[PDB]
Amino acid sequence: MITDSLAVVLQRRDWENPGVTQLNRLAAHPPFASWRNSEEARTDRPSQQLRSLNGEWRFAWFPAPEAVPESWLECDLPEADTVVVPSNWQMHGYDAPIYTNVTYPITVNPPFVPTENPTGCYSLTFNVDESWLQEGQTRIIFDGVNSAFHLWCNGRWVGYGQDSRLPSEFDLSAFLRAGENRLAVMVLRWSDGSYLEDQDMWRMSGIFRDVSLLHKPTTQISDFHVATRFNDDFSRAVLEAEVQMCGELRDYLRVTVSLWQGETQVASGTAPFGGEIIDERGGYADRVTLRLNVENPKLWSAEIPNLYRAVVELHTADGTLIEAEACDVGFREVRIENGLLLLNGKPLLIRGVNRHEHHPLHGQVMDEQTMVQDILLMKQNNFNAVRCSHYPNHPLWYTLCDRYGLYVVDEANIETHGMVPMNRLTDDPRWLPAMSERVTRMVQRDRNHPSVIIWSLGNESGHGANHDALYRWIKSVDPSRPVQYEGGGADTTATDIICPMYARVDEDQPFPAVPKWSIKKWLSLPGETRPLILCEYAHAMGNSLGGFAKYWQAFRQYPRLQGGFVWDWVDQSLIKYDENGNPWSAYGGDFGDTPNDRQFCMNGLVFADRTPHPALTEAKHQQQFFQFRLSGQTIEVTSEYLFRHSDNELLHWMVALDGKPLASGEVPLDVAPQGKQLIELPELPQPESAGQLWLTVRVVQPNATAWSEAGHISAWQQWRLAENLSVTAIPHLTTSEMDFCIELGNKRWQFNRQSGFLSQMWIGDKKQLLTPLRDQFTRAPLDNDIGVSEATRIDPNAWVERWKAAGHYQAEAALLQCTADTLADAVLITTAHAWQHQGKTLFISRKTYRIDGSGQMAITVDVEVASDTPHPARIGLNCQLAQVAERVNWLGLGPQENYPDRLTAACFDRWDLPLSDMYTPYVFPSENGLRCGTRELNYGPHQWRGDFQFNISRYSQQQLMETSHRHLLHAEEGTWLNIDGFHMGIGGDDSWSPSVSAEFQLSAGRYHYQLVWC
Amino acid sequence: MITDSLAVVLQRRDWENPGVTQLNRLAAHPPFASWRNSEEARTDRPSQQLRSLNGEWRFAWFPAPEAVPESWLECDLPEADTVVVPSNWQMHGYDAPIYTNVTYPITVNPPFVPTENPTGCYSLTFNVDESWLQEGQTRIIFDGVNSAFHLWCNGRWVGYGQDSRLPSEFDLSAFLRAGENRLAVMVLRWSDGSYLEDQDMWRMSGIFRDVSLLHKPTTQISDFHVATRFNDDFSRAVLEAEVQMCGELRDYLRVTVSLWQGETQVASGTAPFGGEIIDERGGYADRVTLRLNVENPKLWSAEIPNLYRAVVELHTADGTLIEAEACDVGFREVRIENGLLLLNGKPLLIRGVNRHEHHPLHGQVMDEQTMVQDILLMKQNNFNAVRCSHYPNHPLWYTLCDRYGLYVVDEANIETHGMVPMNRLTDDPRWLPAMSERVTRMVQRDRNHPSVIIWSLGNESGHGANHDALYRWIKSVDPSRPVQYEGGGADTTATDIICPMYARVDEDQPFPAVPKWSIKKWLSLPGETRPLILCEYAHAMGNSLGGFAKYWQAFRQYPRLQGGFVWDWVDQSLIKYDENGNPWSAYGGDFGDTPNDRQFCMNGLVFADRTPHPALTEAKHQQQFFQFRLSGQTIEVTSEYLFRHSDNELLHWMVALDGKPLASGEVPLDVAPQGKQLIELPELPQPESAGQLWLTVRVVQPNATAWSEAGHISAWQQWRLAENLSVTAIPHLTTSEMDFCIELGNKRWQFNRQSGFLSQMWIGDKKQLLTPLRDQFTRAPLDNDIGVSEATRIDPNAWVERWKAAGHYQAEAALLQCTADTLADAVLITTAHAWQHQGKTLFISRKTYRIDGSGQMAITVDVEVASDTPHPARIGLNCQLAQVAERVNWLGLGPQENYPDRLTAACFDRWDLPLSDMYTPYVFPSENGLRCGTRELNYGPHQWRGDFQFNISRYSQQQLMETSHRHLLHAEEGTWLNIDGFHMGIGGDDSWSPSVSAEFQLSAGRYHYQLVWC
Ligand SMILES: [Mg+2]
Ligand SMILES: [Mg+2]
Ligand SMILES: [Mg+2]
Ligand SMILES: [Mg+2]
Ligand code: NA
Ligand code: NA
Repeated sequence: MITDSLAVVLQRRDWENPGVTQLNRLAAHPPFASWRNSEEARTDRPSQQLRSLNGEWRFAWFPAPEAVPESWLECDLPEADTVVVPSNWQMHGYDAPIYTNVTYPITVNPPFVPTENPTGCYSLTFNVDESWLQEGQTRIIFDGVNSAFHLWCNGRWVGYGQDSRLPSEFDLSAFLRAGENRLAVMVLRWSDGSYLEDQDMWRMSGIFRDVSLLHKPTTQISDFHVATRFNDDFSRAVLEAEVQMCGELRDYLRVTVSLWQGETQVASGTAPFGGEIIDERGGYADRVTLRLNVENPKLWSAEIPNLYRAVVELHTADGTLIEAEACDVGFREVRIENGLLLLNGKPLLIRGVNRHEHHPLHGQVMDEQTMVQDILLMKQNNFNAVRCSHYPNHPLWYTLCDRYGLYVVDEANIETHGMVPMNRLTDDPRWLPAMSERVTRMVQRDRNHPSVIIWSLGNESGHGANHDALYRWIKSVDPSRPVQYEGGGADTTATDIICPMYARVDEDQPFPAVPKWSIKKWLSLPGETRPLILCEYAHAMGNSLGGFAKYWQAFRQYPRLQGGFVWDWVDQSLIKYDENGNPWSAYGGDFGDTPNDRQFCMNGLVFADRTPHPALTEAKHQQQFFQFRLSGQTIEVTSEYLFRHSDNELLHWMVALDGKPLASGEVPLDVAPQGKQLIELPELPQPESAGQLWLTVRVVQPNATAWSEAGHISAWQQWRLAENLSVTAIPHLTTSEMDFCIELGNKRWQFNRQSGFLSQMWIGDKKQLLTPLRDQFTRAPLDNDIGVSEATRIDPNAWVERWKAAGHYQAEAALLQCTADTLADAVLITTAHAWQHQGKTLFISRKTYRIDGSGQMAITVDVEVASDTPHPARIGLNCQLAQVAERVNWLGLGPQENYPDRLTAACFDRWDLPLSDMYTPYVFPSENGLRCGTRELNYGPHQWRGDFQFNISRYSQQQLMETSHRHLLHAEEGTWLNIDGFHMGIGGDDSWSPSVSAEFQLSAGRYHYQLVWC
Repeated sequence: MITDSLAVVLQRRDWENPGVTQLNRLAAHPPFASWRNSEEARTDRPSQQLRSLNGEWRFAWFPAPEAVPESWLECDLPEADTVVVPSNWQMHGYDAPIYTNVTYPITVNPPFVPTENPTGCYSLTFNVDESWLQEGQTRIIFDGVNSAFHLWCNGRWVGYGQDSRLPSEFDLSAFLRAGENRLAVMVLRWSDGSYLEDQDMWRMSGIFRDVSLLHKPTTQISDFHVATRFNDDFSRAVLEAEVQMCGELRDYLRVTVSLWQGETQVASGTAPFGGEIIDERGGYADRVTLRLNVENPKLWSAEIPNLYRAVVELHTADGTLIEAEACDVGFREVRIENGLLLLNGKPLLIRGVNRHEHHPLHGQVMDEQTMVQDILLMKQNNFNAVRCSHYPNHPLWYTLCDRYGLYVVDEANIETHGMVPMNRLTDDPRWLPAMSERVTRMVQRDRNHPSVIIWSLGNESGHGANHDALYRWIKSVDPSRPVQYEGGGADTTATDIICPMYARVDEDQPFPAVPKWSIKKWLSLPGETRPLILCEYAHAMGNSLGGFAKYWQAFRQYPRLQGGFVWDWVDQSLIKYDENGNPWSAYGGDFGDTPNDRQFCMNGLVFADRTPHPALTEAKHQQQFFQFRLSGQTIEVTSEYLFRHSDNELLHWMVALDGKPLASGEVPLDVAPQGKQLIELPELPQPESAGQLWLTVRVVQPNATAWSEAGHISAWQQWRLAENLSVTAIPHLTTSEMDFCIELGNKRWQFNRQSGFLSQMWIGDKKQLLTPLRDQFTRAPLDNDIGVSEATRIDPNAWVERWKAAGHYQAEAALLQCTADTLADAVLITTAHAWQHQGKTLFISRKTYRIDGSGQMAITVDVEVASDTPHPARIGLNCQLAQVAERVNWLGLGPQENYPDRLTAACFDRWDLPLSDMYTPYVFPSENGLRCGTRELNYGPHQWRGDFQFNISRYSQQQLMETSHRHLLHAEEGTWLNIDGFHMGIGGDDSWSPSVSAEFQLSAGRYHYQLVWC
């Protein structure tokens, strides 16, 4: 009783000792259920011997582990509340979540953690049936506790446990009691294991994964591994099943492994225990290996997730079953051959994304509904791979990826980004035991899953000798999967794959000790033979993914460039509530948390509620499995599928002139994997009306799959066909000292002769303008334009910082000229302005306005940009229209928001969306909603014609600049229109340095665009 | 006080937990002294800041850790005794030492150890001066504690500590007190670390290495590494010195590294702290690297141990010294290039031996006198390398090897030989932390020593993924040394060198999973490129080392065969005392210890008191650095030295006829390393007297070295020169029914006509025989003949077992014929015997005795051996002479004991030694003292002539067989003579299977020898 007390238990402080990562934990193993019936094991029916302890527990919060009363070990505290397990207590409000990227949330003084260490005290009272107590072993499983904990059962201390993302299991046979039992779990927010958990995410704590009780027989299956070997043509396979036992060996004991394809058994093997000779002392008496021969196995892949059911049965020689274990088995082979990663003999092209385990309401607790949602959304957008971002995932995730077909990179829970230098602990042999635990237990838990094709040693922990040791350990224990690791320059001896973070396609980034080469240059470096897959690329923070097409062009052109994982899937935003009780998305620093990294937690392709960003469609288009070439009248369709024939594919093609359909067709796609199919279009229309003929093809899946509905579009492409160039009652000008007035029927135009801008336009007696039409050279800065710069530190190389230093946001227009001339059939208004900042002219705009007798006002704009000023974000016009209309109609690229470096997915057509659809609700507001390549734009009574880019919304660029949260934005009086002749790219290679390519930068000195308003 | 008590401290049972190998231990580092004066640091003068705690401590022994009273933490027990530290308490008699080879001394149930765990309680009361307490850090160092311990200082628990062969250091600053202080050390014999310490040696426990107090400044040198890079010709070298600091960094802090050659400084470097960029977070602020350029460095080797003194000084910018550290630096390079291990660019030939840390009186406590004795004896016998057998050694050993010139293989303390299978724990990731500690701390402690050229991962622990991980870790941390490991077949991915245990030269041993190829066949295996050095070969148990010349012939013939380490240096025998108080050598089971492996602990080339075995001279001759070829009149001398010229070498040559010197000479040896020198002998004598001319050369060192005296013979060789064949009063026979009597003057011969043997010989009236002269076909079995077989289990393939099964020791002679004929000038006695066992004739011996008128009795022996009986151990005669003489004089190979497969070191000559010198006192008695190639033997009045092998002593073969200890042997009435025509080899490849080569086996069916007695 004295040694079970908190005074004795907490005196050693195992959470400040990296030599102690666990006390009384059982060995790691593949997931178990201890079925007592082979048919239930085979059918994956719920097991009576696995009992979930999830539900309502009792919880008390304490500032430090020394504030917890000794009475809590005996009975529940009066001040304790009832909470739901699994959960995070920051999501219940007991303290604040912390978002930090690189800097540790605590003082960096390893292995010591703050004395004020927030402590959660969990209690559960539960009942155990006496049959569990009479015979067998009863263990508790904690699937995840953040970050360290101590365990009591009926007042007796059981074990400690540290690692937060792997299951923790303790034997409870000697502690449980017939009838009512109590569990006491003391959870510490900080431990020595927090130094290895510096991943860029919200810092939360508690029992955030499922807690369960498992009953096993005394003689039990303790471990089993499945391996699949193949011949050269994959027509024959061998399933090797190694089974280990615990308890007393008996001669009558047998293990049978049966393989099942649906309800049909395909192979079976029975043997007594006792393996082959290992060394001079013999072999494993408590192990057995079964070799099941499979002829014409069905191969697992992301395209066809062919799964077998393997049932391992421990039974007596007479036949009585003791315990059954089951796992899903995929027949696939992963290997790197001649510098290429092959799956089933074919080179892989990774269409991957990094995924964190995040929920906007439950924090870091994962449920099956959200996992299935994520997987379906990924596969509907042509992703075939997922990287478990910097920790092992919820166990159900790997099973779901097996069943649905996603390749998985499983990562050890090891990140030390905030260490100086980054390898300070990973080059220290005193932390080798902790890292080795974090790697070995992950491999032991997840080595049977077919979706797992690559092991990862962790993320951003430098390069140390511990990494080399653990890489070699993984290669020895599991040779069937390659190992990757990015720290230390992404090409060290601890990686089988060059996996740079945000390396660019064509630009080298020569950092002093860890250079970031361009991916094409990296491949050809002297002595380099390995394949390159970017572990992180195309940073998706806010309005991002510019230059994605460049990455995918390089991916398809260079063999050893085998793809990458986009960073990342979902924004790690949380839900807060305002004074009115309404929910809003929150990022770093919105909870009062100690030094934070603000909005850098939201880098996802979908919002926290899994609503897609506009960049998701760009990723889908660039990652599509069908490539199209147009030669004259023939469409060539190339299949990028490696294994499957296009047996649920149908190509639809349309020809339109200006969004007016002229021809349409449909052919069934019959193309072999990596094959070609030539498609002859019928005699195509030859219209005589002016316009540009457009050919659009689409791949539509007529039927439903497990992850998609009927009619799912999986690929598309558009081309320009033959163009036909266009070959085809006087406005009255009134002059006053203050204005230029032009009248034509019910239409009036006002030009202020002091500002040199069109102040007002009348239709009848109704004003059309709330703000004058003026040149705009700036945008509300994007996250890529800001890039790590802040008001306190400031990065002078960021685009927003250079624009502010040059005075683009503070530039003042000076009227250089303003003259009106009445032509024979039109009124000509010629204006000139100079935008100057502190005696330096940045831009000159010379404009012409021509109002003809047909009511059309053609505007010609010529803009000069000083070569020594930083390149402007846009050359266009902006105004606030007085009218709010429900629908926005335009002819151009759409229907989603698209930008000059992110418009490949956009198709030219006629689009009609509501005004709300024209605004992208980025949680951090910025410039958004732009539509490029637009020839015609209609909003209410106004039509704009030409070749321009535009965005339309109820928010101004100034409001988007000055507002930090999207729930603090208010619709303004009218509609803000931003029509642009030229727009700068958005970047996306990274979000801490400028990443817009030079060809997407407005670097020409002179620009010209025309525009018609009618 | 409650948490410091034994009830709370011992409740966790950290000695049954392999997850806990230490509590509150400081980091491992190179040896420190914390000099406060640079000159004292340079001159290696004793440091005032390092205080030895060796002396008289207080000791109490307990059956289990739970028997220790709580009062012991406060004051010394009345029952406690005063003992000397360092020591082993088994050597003080508190419990018995255990000798076991493979089987664990405890029940194999990891990680659990017996409840009855013997416990030693050590106490020291000491004083600390207040200057130590005012400022700085005070730490205690335990150089070695077996096997685990807990530490208290003034009643407060400090730390646990497990690993037994590496230093354990604990900070005592917060525990010490001004004035008197008490230390309490509770030492446990068994822990979870005992499973990794299953080395074949005596099992002892206690504080067997030195205990010391170190005072360091608060700002201190925490770690430093020295590295030497070279150019292609080794004319230029760079000394890289990396220094780490602990405490608060200050800008005025400096580190200076100066290199000293004697009293002359050769290089120096000063720098502030702050290393180069390591990664994206920068570099080590608390580290600095100095690069000292050395032109024409003097290179360290075993032949010339050229040493530099490096002084590392932490000091302020103004100049004030804070702390100085010093280490001896050798400039050498070790690398494997094209399958050869090179030192300083030259291929190495390892003349190595395995050495255990053993003392016959102090157990496993090492002192400088015995270390120096061992090193001098090794270098005097042409050893140039030593393998630290299965654990890191006493720190002074590496320094002594640096100063004297021995190559060192440093081995981690990891052996699991008794596990089934052997890799049960080394393939378990739950033991990876313990093994990683045992490897990393050894490397960290010993990485600066120039004598250490090869790292070893341990011994006989199978092959697991932990070995691969730790091999990769060593390769990453210290690339300057290759790593070897023998477990798992000696050629796995965890070794840079193929290092088989007892692989043979020409015979393969194909074991099921771990085949032991012949070393020549191993090199050529498909895909094999690595060098081969036998980590253990030529087992030296008892009368052993037969076939050593075969190993060394292969070593010099095959390039990639680069030598090996003999097993082993010294017998691990202990000293017990009889009833009369006299000391005797004891082996396993002589202390009553639980199942033991008897005399298998004594496999040394020298006795426990470091007295050489006869096999040491054979090793010396086979390992000599000068090879000799004789062509006509010219001696060709080849130097096997790689670096040194023969500048202390002088060749002496002698020509003798029958031990009578005819010519002698002397030439100064002037031969370059790996060079040749032709030596023209003067016109050699051409004697006309019959006999065989013999040329003997010797290499004598005229001067003294650090390890040898003046006149040291280092190499020798003998050849046969021209031979001149020999070209050049009646005994009365009396016949009776019982005897044949021959008389010639005062000489009489008696032949029993019932046994058919010469019963008695008279000179005057004095009997010359105590036992009749009879054929002998057996020997007292050697350790190689016994080979693991015992009366309980019995190995049927052992030579002694086959001889006993065939009945060689129980064979009975049957008289086939006995007839005497008187020739014209002589008496002819013809006898025939058949030795039969259960109706099966094994040997037939037909003899002729011819006594001429000159008193000579020539004996002709013809022996037939049945082809289906096992080959006999010898074909000779044995008798017990009635006379004991002081001197044994013979002309033949000598003067040491030599056998047909161990006679290359023996030289033909005339030898005169006392009768005691003719007996080898092997601790386990056996056949010994044999001298081969003997043409003349004189013992008192008797002369024996012919070509024979003989051994002469006061012990009979039956007595040697029936006696198990050499102190239980008693001299018999007369002298036992064993003259043999033919003798079987002794073997030595291993001592658990038959190892005598077929050409050394008496496999011919018929044998003949002649003999003259006069
Ligand atoms: Mg810990
Ligand atoms: Mg990071
Ligand atoms: Mg332990
Ligand atoms: Mg052994
Ligand atoms: Na590629
Ligand atoms: Na050689």
